Amino acid sequence: LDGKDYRPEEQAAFDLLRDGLLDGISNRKSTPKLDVYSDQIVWGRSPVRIDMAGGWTDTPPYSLYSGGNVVNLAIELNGQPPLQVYVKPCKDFHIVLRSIDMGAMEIVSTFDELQDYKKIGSPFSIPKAALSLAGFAPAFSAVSYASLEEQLKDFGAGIEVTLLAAIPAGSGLGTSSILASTVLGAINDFCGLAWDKNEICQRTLVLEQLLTTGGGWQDQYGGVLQGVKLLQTEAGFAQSPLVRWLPDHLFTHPEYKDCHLLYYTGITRTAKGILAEIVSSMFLNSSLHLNLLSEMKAHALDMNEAIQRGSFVEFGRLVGKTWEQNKALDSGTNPPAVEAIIDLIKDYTLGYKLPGAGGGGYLYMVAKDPQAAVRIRKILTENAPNPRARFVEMTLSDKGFQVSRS
Amino acid sequence: LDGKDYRPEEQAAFDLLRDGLLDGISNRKSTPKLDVYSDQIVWGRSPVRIDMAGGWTDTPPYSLYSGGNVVNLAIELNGQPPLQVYVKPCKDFHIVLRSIDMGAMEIVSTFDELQDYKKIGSPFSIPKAALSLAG
Amino acid sequence: KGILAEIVSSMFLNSSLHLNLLSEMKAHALDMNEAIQRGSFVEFGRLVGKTWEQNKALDSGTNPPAVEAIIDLIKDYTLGYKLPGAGGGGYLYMVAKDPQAAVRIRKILTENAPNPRARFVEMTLSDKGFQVSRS
Amino acid sequence: KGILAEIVSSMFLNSSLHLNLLSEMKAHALDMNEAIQRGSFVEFGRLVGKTWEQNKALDSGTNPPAVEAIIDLIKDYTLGYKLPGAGGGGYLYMVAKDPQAAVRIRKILTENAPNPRARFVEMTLSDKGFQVSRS
Repeated sequence: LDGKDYRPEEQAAFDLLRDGLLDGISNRKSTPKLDVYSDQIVWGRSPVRIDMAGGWTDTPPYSLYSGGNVVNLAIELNGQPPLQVYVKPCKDFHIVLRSIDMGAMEIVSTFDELQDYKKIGSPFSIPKAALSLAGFAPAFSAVSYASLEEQLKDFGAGIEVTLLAAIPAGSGLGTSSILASTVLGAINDFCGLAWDKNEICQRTLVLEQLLTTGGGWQDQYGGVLQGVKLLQTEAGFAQSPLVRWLPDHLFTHPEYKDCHLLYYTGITRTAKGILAEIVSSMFLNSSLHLNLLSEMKAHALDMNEAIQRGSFVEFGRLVGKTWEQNKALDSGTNPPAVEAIIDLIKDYTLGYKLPGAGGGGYLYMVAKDPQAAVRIRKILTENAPNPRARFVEMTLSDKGFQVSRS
Repeated sequence: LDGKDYRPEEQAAFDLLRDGLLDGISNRKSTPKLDVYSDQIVWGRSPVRIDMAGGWTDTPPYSLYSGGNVVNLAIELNGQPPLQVYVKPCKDFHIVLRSIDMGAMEIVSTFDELQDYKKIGSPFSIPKAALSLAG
Repeated sequence: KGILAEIVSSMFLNSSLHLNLLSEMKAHALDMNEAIQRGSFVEFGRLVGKTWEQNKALDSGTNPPAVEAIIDLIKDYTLGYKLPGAGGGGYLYMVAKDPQAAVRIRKILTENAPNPRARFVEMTLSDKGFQVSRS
Repeated sequence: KGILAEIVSSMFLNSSLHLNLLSEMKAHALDMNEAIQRGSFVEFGRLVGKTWEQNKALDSGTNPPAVEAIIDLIKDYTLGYKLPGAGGGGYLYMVAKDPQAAVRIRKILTENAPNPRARFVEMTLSDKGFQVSRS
């Protein structure tokens, strides 16, 4: 702020931010995973959150510490859930990361460090951290990933792991985070180490630190679990329960006073390079941010009580409120083409939001009832770039985990 | 059967068997496929038959000609259907066949013939023929 | 399968009582569809076991006696079965009365369990089966 | 029920430790909803058996020992239960681990079967519940 070494000031803050989140978890372990066994294929899969309310009450700096609460949902695009991961043993001691919609391959055994790469943002980056199980142990070495695999699996793979996302990371749906978590669930099945959903997400957040994205963290509990989150509570250092539930049930038995909400991209994301800055600029330093943050939390409890009674009409109010509560608030980045899609309609009947990020991606919005379908006719009518302008639903459908079949 | 050139006899029968089935279809065409478009991913999927009855009444030689009948079913293992195929555009003018449970890759643009390979029975062999649109 | 499709294509209308048995496989298929077209589930099961007989004892007698040990027990509880498709490996299915069926699952649960595992797998009729191109 | 609603309305805030126990019934209800609001199904079962205790041993101690013979066996396999609503007749429900539950169905299937029959009846959550005026 004075003048001098902002980049080093950012570096000092960044390293301290990491060190702040470097605390701290069991173990980091040493475990020789075994399970698979050979012939199998382990396939995981996961639905995708949105956050109705309870917005950036996530994302350290929270309140600071403590906590937040988000209550979000965890839902599904038409089929498949998507975000689905395949992982297999092989013959050839080089851990291949293999992607689709981008992926040629990532031939890996070096580690080099491990894995941990914000180095080249081939989202193969995310499976790197998926090898951060610990990902160390006795008494192996760099060549002796030979030992790692070929006593672990033992199953002489150099494991080849093959994800799939359906949607780009310009979703504002936390898809990166969810994806990583799902991989970790597949590992937990895969060759061993026997974990929990929650501690899956714990260790996920732990590596999400070194993933160095701002930890949009609501999602990784959200989209894995089912239609609630709720209660981010402790947030130091950073402690993370947060659980309990809610009926949906007015997202199903369906309303049918519409019987819901659904999608418009016509807009790509910017993507996000200023947003998580304004988050982590700052902590309990500044400003009325901290203020507005606090009643986001309040409005989240508002939310859950509301639909915990079933006030669907007021559910819609609180949705539009959250929209207001971020659009006009932090962060005022929603780019006026979005507002043209808001413009028409705003009308017919009620409110909306951008989930998650904002500044691209896609909304959803609730109406009365079949005037809703006439809104589908409205976006059907105009405002249709080739980022298409759909009904996409959403489709609450959820548990979301894995198979290891057969 | 007499003695002599069973392998050539099998070869003659094999080529005649092919030539018998070489007949014959529209077109083989020329079509410039376009659709995709770019950003998309096309994912296919399929359930798996069994045949309750109506066994090898399939499989030329049938009766010979004609016909058979099988009536079988078309069913599904628990989920996914399985047998599911993803296919995508890219940047890099080499048709990659990519498999899973075996597949490293098959980098292809040669054709060489086309595709058509009973050459190495990497079941990438099957997508070769999948490029036989005509091809 | 390296002998099976040989015995198929050895031969055409050359030989033998194959051609004979082939013909009533077709007949038995029409038998099948009429049967379950009326809903004679019990007789559906008969015709399944018949098809098994109609290929096991018939072309092709390749079903390897470990399969027959899995047949051996049970054969019993209640009714028949087949290997779909190829035979000589892979996996069967079989129909019973009703929950004695689940006790058969307990039977294969009990023994006869190599690491090619010995499951309920279902099957699960569920079907259309095509593609998405989403979105 | 001719004594039960008496003990209810004998009395109001007159007497006794009734009023006491009543109050933590309310407390235990908030216990309940928070419990399954988190999904602690195992603890859901605990609180069910607690409510049973909280009325059986408590107001009202009317549950007639034949009921307790149906409790007797089982109590076991695995977890608790209650009589809904009144008590002193009618019918329970009870939760177990998992298919040991079905073996409990085998247990009540085995014995303890007067002609007020001894069933699985389910229950079956299914609900909105109103009217038609059709058409």
